[PDB]
Amino acid sequence: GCVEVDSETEAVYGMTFKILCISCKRRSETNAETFTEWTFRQKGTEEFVKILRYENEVLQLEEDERFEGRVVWNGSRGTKDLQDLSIFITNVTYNHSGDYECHVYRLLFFENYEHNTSVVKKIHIEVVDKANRDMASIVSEIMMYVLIVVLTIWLVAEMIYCYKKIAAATETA
Amino acid sequence: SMEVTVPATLNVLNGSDARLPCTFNSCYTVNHKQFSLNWTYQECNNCSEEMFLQFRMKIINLKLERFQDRVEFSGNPSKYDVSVMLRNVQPEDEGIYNCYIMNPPDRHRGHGKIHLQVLM
Amino acid sequence: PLRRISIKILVHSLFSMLIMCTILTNCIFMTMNNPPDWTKNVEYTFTGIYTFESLVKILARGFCVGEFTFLRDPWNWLDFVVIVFAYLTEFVNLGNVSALRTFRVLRALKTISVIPGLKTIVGALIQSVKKLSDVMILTVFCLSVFALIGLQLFMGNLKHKCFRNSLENNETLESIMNTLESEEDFRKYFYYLEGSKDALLCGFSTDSGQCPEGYTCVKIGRNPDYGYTSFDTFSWAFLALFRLMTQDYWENLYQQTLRAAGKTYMIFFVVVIFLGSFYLINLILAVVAMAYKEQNQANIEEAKCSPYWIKFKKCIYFIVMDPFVDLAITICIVLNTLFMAMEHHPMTEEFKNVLAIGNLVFTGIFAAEMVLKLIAMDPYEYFQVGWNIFDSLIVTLSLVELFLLSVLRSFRLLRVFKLAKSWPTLNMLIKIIGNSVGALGNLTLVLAIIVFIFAVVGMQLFGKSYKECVCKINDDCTLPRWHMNDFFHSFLIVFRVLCGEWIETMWDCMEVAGQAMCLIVYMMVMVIGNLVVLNLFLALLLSSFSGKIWWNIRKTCYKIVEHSWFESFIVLMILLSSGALAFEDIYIERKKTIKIILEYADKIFTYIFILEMLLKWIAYGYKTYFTNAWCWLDFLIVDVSLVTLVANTLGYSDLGPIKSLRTLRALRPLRALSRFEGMRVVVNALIGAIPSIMNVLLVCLIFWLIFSIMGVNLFAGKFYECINTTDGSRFPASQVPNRSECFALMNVSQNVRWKNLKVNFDNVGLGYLSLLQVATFKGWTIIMYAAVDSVNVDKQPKYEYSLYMYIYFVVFIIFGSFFTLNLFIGVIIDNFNQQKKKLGGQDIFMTEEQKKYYNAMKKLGSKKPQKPIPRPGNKIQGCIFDLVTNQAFDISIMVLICLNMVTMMVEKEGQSQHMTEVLYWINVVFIILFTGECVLKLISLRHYYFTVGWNIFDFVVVIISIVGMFLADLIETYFVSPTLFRVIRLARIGRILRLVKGAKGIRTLLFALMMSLPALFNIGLLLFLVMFIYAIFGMSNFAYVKKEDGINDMFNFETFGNSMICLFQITTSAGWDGLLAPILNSKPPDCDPKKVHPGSSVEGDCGNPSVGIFYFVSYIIISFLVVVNMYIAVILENFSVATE
Ligand SMILES: *[C@@H]1O[C@H](CO)[C@@H](O[C@@H]2O[C@H](CO)[C@@H](O)[C@H](O)[C@H]2NC(C)=O)[C@H](O)[C@H]1NC(C)=O
Ligand SMILES: *[C@@H]1O[C@H](CO)[C@@H](O[C@@H]2O[C@H](CO)[C@@H](O)[C@H](O)[C@H]2NC(C)=O)[C@H](O)[C@H]1NC(C)=O
Ligand SMILES: NC(=O)OC[C@@H]1N=C(N)N2CCC(O)(O)[C@@]23N=C(N)N[C@@H]13
Ligand SMILES: *[C@@H]1O[C@H](CO)[C@@H](O)[C@H](O)[C@H]1NC(C)=O
Ligand SMILES: *[C@@H]1O[C@H](CO)[C@@H](O)[C@H](O)[C@H]1NC(C)=O
Ligand SMILES: *[C@@H]1O[C@H](CO)[C@@H](O)[C@H](O)[C@H]1NC(C)=O
Ligand SMILES: *[C@@H]1O[C@H](CO)[C@@H](O)[C@H](O)[C@H]1NC(C)=O
Ligand SMILES: *[C@@H]1O[C@H](CO)[C@@H](O)[C@H](O)[C@H]1NC(C)=O
Ligand SMILES: *[C@@H]1O[C@H](CO)[C@@H](O)[C@H](O)[C@H]1NC(C)=O
Ligand SMILES: *[C@@H]1O[C@H](CO)[C@@H](O)[C@H](O)[C@H]1NC(C)=O
Repeated sequence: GCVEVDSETEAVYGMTFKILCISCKRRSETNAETFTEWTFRQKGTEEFVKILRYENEVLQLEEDERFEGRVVWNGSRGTKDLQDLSIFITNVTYNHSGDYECHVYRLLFFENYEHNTSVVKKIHIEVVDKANRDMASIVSEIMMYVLIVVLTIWLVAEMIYCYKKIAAATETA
Repeated sequence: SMEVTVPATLNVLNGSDARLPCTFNSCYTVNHKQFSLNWTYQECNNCSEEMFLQFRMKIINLKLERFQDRVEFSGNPSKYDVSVMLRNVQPEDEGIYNCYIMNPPDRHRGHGKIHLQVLM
Repeated sequence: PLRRISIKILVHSLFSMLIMCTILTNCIFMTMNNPPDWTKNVEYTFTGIYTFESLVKILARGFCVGEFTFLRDPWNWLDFVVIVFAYLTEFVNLGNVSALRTFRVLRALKTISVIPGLKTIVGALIQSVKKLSDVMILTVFCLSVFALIGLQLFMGNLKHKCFRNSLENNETLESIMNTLESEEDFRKYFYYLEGSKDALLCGFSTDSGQCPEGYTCVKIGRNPDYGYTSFDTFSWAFLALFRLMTQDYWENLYQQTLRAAGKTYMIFFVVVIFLGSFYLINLILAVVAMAYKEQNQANIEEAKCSPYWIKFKKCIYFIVMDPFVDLAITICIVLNTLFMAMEHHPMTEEFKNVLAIGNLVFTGIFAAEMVLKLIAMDPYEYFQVGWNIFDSLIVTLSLVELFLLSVLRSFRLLRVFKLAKSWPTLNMLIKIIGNSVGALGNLTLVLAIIVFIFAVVGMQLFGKSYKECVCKINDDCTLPRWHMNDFFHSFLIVFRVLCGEWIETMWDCMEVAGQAMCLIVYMMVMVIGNLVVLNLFLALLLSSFSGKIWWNIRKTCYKIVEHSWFESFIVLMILLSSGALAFEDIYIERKKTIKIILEYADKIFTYIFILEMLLKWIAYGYKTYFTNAWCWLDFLIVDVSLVTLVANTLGYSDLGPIKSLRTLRALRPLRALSRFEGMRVVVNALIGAIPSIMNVLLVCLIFWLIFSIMGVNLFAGKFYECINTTDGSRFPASQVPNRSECFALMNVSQNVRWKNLKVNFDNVGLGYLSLLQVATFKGWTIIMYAAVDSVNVDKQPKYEYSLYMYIYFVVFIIFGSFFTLNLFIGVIIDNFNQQKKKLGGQDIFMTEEQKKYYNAMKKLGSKKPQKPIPRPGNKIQGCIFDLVTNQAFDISIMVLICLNMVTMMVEKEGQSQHMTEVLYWINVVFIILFTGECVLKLISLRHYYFTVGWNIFDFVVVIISIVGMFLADLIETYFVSPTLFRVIRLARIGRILRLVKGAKGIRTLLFALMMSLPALFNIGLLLFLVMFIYAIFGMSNFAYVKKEDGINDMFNFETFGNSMICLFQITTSAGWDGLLAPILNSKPPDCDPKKVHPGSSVEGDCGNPSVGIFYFVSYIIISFLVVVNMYIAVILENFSVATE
């Protein structure tokens, strides 16, 4: 079922990027209605200007130029109880860099209890010119090779020592 | 079926107090809103019934003119008890006394019938 | 003179028969349940016959001598009781007629006296019970210790409920509780999981949980199950544990506590089920079986025109043609059954007719041979043979079908047995059935008599209550499916209890009939009823049973493979390789870093294994390498991994296979089997028995097929019903009687669905699955309700229309499960016996090293006397030694421990402070006295004290006990964390364990358990590996299935920890039916094929019906095979210890 996964923090310039904000209800069985707000403050500047609001099925987008155009909803569709809210940007630009805060509003319907809750997920992304390979990927690949080389060296090493001994035994008798 | 225990005939001296004792028994635990008890009197076998006391949330004594203020409730229903007391019995009190008990959730309605006879 | 006449009357052929005939008739009358008024006179006559029968015996035997002859026999005491009782009732009697009347059932017991040889069987049964005295003591003690551990660890836990956070009008949790008492009222306030009887159980820890947001967890109110399921009091805890031991609906207790308690406590259940249930039950079987052999064997040892007909008639006899004509017919019979196997709910009109045409030909051929058969040997000669008469009845039935209960028609399939004569194993099954009504007929008859008495007794005692109460038990105000109101129904409940299904029904009886009465009756049926069933099973089973530089290189590689570091290094890789498997699952997306290393890590593993395999080829060569079973397994695994790696590097991946192939990885732990010596030994034993198992399976399959075919004709296509989708409640049938009517409702109504069961009798293959559930008793009841309810193929089912179809299930259970299981168990244990004989009479469940150790444990059995010790010279030292040495002093300590044990029992939930303080203080005195005893033994004994093993255990217990009290105290001062504290107190239970030292009988049994630990460990290791492979297959395959029944948050296949919890639960095959059900549904509207699943790539939550069925079924069978193995190990050791 639903799992919470943190969004990627580096977006290549001039390429599409997807921001992931996923919020999971404590109990899957319960049914509630959700809506979301994403506010972004550009790097080097204080505060957040709400950029988009998604309620019902239609997505409302603020008129600011930084994000004018370039945004599409990648969230749960037709559910009306979103669970997963994600924003996808086409044609990523430097202007799209900084801190992103996404707040979720959920109406939970219980037997005689109606509960309104707020959870805040904030995503911070920095634009870079060229995709940078993750350090974990690089360390592991280099690390894996060393093991492959060391083991083989060890295996070959025994044979030179073991084999010579075996050859020696035949001659003695 | 509600279990009802009453004396079929109750003989009481004129001027004494007559406790009309009936036992109602059914499964479950009695509920105040749920438990309802009704008592009616008849001068004779074929005679019209006159309700004189009810339990609906609490005891309601209808204060029928024929009894003056001589009727009292005399039972703790939670105990399956719904007895009534007729103080200072008079000859005109002779007749048939009916106890009807309907107890939710029990669908069945209990009925006890006492023939009260007044001595001399 | 009169005495002679009476005496003459007393011993007569007819009189015994006359007394007996009336009694059987009397039994039919008890079954009335509201007999007419006219029947009362008949009641008087029965009273008359007994007095007359009773009077003569007393008149002749007594000689007016005090009835010395008459009352000397024990059975006669029973008759006197019955006569007075019938008579006493007319006389002034006690208030409860039903309680008093129940005695009349005693007359049924008289039947035991009248039938010849029955008296002997009952006596035989009582003798067996005597042997069970030691096991009973241990069982009570064992249940008692667990009850104490359970109570301390889980008391008050079942209470948790989710209480909502915001309350209007300044209400308080305390204020709310007293004022309201209604399910509707309660629901508004606490969570309640969509129609469950009670509130959802919540938990404090991260592992357990969880309550929806806006609801908080607090503990208040009654425990679930009417308050019956709770760990609050010792008595209640004892009932909960007893249920676990007999494994009745044990899965729910397990699921419920884990949820409130948290998953970490799953450990408690593993130890209890593994030691408490599998082991304790086995001990009972061994003792009953062992006891039966001595008595059975001991008793056995003491004994030791006209002329034309003849011409034509002679020709017919030549026509018997045993070499070919007789043989030819059997091929025909096998073919016929196969023909019958083809049926389905939906059958085309042309196909339906073809089946009819085909049947007639077969019916005709069987009759012609019979008519033809008659001419050749003559009628008298013809009916001489039993099979012939058997064949004749079937043929006659078919002829009648054409013109003159069509079900009987379905009956010709039995004919299939005829093959029994040719088959060695089938002959055995035929033999087993015969023994029950043959030599063992008297014993089997007793079972029938006992079931009858209980059904009637239950009916008399609780029949009235169920009707009046109904509501306490049912929301609707109508009788539940299982009730004690009628004899057939009362009988069904008793039969259910024979299978271990007692708890579900008992809660119902208790609500209506009260705790004291319901508990006593059910407990007796279970203990007494089961003992008879156990005796029949065991009795039946036992009786039935009896340059050339290349050469140097080749030599060297051989050196490398043989070397220990390499063998050792390879094993480490296997464990490590297997472990990486556990990490993958739904949560892998999170923790992206671990995912990257694991992906890379596998490549190094693939290279190492491929490298290792090459060394194997050079060292062994191809011929040696491929003639080994293990290597093929090993060679095959590397290949699957190798193909994925080559395909993966290349790209061109994810196109089904190879992608399906990736799922095959779960097989990686499989190479581990060869490496471990312990695991391999167990596997060798199973391979030895597969051929033997195969033979029994064939008989089971053929036998089950007849039941399955029979079932298909009766219920095929009749399980459909129109149900309200919101609550899944079938419509009344007053409206929407047929399928056609149901559809009209849908057109004008949104949520009404016409739907099938999912496990049913639509086709022969499905019938096999339905039968499997009934055989195991899991998921069986849903099916039975469907069968009885059913009316016709396209018609809505009426409630309990068939009612007598229950009989079909009862017959299958007796034949399908009781007999085959008898056969399955008999062959497997025997095969194991042959294996033991072959390998020099040595246990086949232990590695060679284990064998040396097993012998050392055997040495502990010896009683050679240890040195007495010398009193120290000092008198002061000596008197203490003198006092300590005395046996009387030791008995006092034993009494003291028992006193200590009773103190623990008094503890209960919400006891109060004054109560709590006294218990704490009494406990301190106990610690001081016990510590005091230890010091005293030490002063006198000195170095000698340390010599005894028991003294050391006693000394260790004291150290643990003082520390436990102090640490709890330090913890209280330090504070923070209640949970560490409860576990700390568990130390006191240590003193109770010392009781074992005192009882000689219990110790022998305990010693036996210790002896089998080495064998049990190997099986446990093998079992764990199989469970592990399955968990991995499950994680990939079943995560994402829609959550329905048995699958919910927790107890789901989403992660490895979760998968393990489920697999352990199903090992006992409990709830296996529930888990399988979500997997079965495929396609709308059962499920959505493409579902978003936020945070993951995968789409849809549809179980694979084919893959799911193979997986659950295979697991059930495999676990069962290993468990059969566990019983064999316990029995072998038990015979040896008892034998010594
Ligand atoms: C199927 O069952 C549902 C669930 O009870 C029924 O829905 C109820 O209908 C009545 C009257 O239409 C409403 O007052 C209740 O509120 C409904 N329950 C809820 C909670 O929705 C429904 O009537 C049934 N379907 C049909 C066609 O009868
Ligand atoms: C299936 O059930 C329906 C419903 O009763 C039967 O069709 C008719 O039902 C209507 C009510 O709408 C009655 O007026 C008719 O009398 C019913 N049929 C007849 C001939 O009386 C129908 O017969 C049932 N059987 C089917 C359709 O196979
Ligand atoms: N309904 C059914 O199959 O009846 C048998 C019994 N009763 C239940 N309510 N169960 C819950 C699930 C289950 O497996 O069906 C079962 N769990 C066990 N141990 N036996 C089953
Ligand atoms: C990028 O930012 C600059 C200044 O912050 C602004 O003038 C420009 O319009 C932005 N780009 C777009 C496409 O709006
Ligand atoms: C996210 O938006 C892109 C824009 O085209 C769309 O193609 C993609 O399918 C969306 N995500 C999903 C639900 O696959
Ligand atoms: C990105 O924006 C530029 C304008 O600066 C536009 O020409 C280009 O088409 C955009 N990229 C894509 C993939 O459309
Ligand atoms: C709760 O619901 C109300 C609707 O009455 C809405 O105005 C409010 O914003 C919600 N609360 C939150 C925290 O969004
Ligand atoms: C009140 O008494 C009458 C007798 O006339 C009876 O019919 C009725 O059921 C009683 N009311 C209730 C609520 O039981
Ligand atoms: C608590 O209950 C009292 C009733 O005595 C009420 O007057 C008061 O308003 C309640 N408190 C709150 C915070 O509502
Ligand atoms: C609903 O019944 C109406 C009759 O008014 C019919 O026209 C319609 O086709 C039916 N619905 C379906 C899905 O067949």
